[PDB]
Amino acid sequence: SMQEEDTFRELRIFLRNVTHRLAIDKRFRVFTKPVDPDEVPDYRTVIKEPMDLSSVISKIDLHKYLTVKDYLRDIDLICSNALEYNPDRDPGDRLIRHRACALRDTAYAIIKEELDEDFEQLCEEIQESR
Ligand SMILES: COCCN1C(=O)N[C@@](CCO)(Cc2ccc(F)cc2)C1=O
Repeated sequence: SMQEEDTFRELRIFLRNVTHRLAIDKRFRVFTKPVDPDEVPDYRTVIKEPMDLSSVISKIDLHKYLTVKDYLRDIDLICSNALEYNPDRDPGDRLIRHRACALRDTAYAIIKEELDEDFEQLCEEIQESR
């Protein structure tokens, strides 16, 4: 229905706002663009499913996310890709892992504080019905 399409547009507007707040945070600058194959050719071979905040904005605009649960899976992937590719005892690696964990924790805390559980439940029920 038109009503359900309005509900999904509402969800996309909220997801664009959360993603913009993460992308302007100086800590998360490394997560704002895909890894440049020139600089890191080792990456696309170690990392099977690359994800960054620019690509998240792309997935929202293409209607790939119908639930907050769907969105958070891609946040979790940004974080899990950084921890798996930078596991070394080495300050540079420790710094990116701390920032990746802070990105994940921030996104979960915004959604916990701001979004009503009944709105997510609604978005899920429309998804399941299709
Ligand atoms: C927006 O769509 C979901 C409906 N909704 C919520 O889930 N929490 C609030 C308030 C509780 O009523 C607040 C809020 C407003 C705008 C948002 F983008 C996000 C959250 C709300 O208005």
